[PDB]
Amino acid sequence: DYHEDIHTYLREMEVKCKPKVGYMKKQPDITNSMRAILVDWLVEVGEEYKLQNETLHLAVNYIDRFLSSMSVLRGKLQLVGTAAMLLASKFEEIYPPEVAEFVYITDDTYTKKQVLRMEHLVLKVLTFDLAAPTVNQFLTQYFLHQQPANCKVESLAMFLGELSLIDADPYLKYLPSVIAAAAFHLALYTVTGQSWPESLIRKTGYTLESLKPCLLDLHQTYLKAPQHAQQSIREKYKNSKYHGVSLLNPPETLN
Amino acid sequence: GSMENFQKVEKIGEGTYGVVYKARNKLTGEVVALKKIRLDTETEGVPSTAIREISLLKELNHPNIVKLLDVIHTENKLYLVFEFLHQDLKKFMDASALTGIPLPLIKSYLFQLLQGLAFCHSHRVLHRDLKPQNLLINTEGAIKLADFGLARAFGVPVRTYTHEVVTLWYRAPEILLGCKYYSTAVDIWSLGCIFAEMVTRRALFPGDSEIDQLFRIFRTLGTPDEVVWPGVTSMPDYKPSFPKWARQDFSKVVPPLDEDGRSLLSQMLHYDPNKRISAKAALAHPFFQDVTKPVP
Ligand SMILES: CNc1nc(C)c(-c2nc(Nc3cccc(O)c3)ncc2C#N)s1
Repeated sequence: DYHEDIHTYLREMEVKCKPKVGYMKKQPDITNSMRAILVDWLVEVGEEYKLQNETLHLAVNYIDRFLSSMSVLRGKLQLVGTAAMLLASKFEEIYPPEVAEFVYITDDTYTKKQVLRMEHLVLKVLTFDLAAPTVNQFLTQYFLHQQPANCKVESLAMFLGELSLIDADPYLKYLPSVIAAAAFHLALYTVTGQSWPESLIRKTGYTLESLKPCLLDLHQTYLKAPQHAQQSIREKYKNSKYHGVSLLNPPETLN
Repeated sequence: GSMENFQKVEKIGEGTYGVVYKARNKLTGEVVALKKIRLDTETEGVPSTAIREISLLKELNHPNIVKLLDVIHTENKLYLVFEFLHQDLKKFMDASALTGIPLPLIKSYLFQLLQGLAFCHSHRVLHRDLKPQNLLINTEGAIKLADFGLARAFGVPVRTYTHEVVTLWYRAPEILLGCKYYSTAVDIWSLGCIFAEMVTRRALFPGDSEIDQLFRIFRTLGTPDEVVWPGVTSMPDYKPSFPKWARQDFSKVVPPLDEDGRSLLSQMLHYDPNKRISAKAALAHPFFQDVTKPVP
């Protein structure tokens, strides 16, 4: 039911909405570490306002694309992020938090006027192209390939994929569909010892071989998660809402 | 941003978020429809409807979807420049009240509408406000989907989306029953109602309220049971006290319609959204075998 047409289209669009892979090196005043801090904060904001995970994914995509073409000073990085979260909310949420709420969350760092103006600038820079395919969007499709659906697998997959948002290096070089692939297999293997299923190999054209590089990176991120400076995602996935999947132990090997 | 090149000719209407004018490009001679959107520069900024309408419409290039030609930015205003079409389907129906719309044209219009909708659904977009007012025709016999201010990109599978959607008369049963989940099927339902309306010359379900609407549907298609609609009883706004009306003979529901027409319609108005026919699948229905492209 359009499931195939939609997937094909998303595969097309994820290339067009892809951020510049090495943009951070061209940003004189901001680094991967600052970005990680920004994203980790947006995770908290998403939690505080009970926003959809998709909204979070969209906001990150807007941010990476904005910073791909616009030089930004560190003091304005949060303004970009706040506006990106505002736009993502408006696009994706049934009940977006109002602008005042986005002003309040910045702890009076910026005015409402600034937030509003940054919103319009972000829209201009992205030329209104906000319907970006996300890691989350591919994951949900990938999930339909379960029998039945395993709650822990899904949650743990959403968890890993979210972790990828924090670290521009190395995850900017992987397409969402690929990151979702590694996340789905890694989660599945951790939960049921099972692997990237054939039906998905046929759907995506991806094999454990093609997914290897990302998967090895993702595995390392998973293993080293407890020591990452940014911890909002782990804390979030401790909750029963996600079946405390962040308390699970990563596999030692993948084979 | 500057509109100095556009000369306003006459107003076409309003919507709440945007005022619409017929205008003329003074340099090229192109006639357009200008949609003016006020930005709430001291409060809420750019409206979410404009954000969705523009971002989605930019992805959708198809013969049967109105073309967004340009977006002109101002500090205070947004101007959407659309290709101009001569009339909407609602007004065309009023003008055709006495003589009715020729069946070959009804068939052509429905065929084209399904092509436009199929493209939408193929590109993960729900329209969610399909009604004759939002369907535009030209002198050549073309018809196009318009007004994407209520549209949204959906996911596979869907989440719960905005419940307050689709103009009452063209609103699907699952929405009225407060479904946790709805999808592409709601758009097909609307076209079903619109198909029937093109034929009979009046709205299929002109409800005066949500409960009236739901009951008008029940009295025509019969009250759905767990047999005809698996899961209906478990819908949030379903109540066992619902009166149980028998289904009406489609022959009566829409008299002028042939065997294939009635077949197509029944599938477009199937209760179970899972069984309700898709735009893609509808295009391959026998009813269109002999389709042509007449001019209004
Ligand atoms: C929601 N309906 C409308 N939105 C837009 C922007 C309009 C439009 N109008 C025309 N011409 C026209 C002429 C007479 C009646 C009528 O309803 C429309 N053409 C294109 C668009 C677009 N987009 S009205």
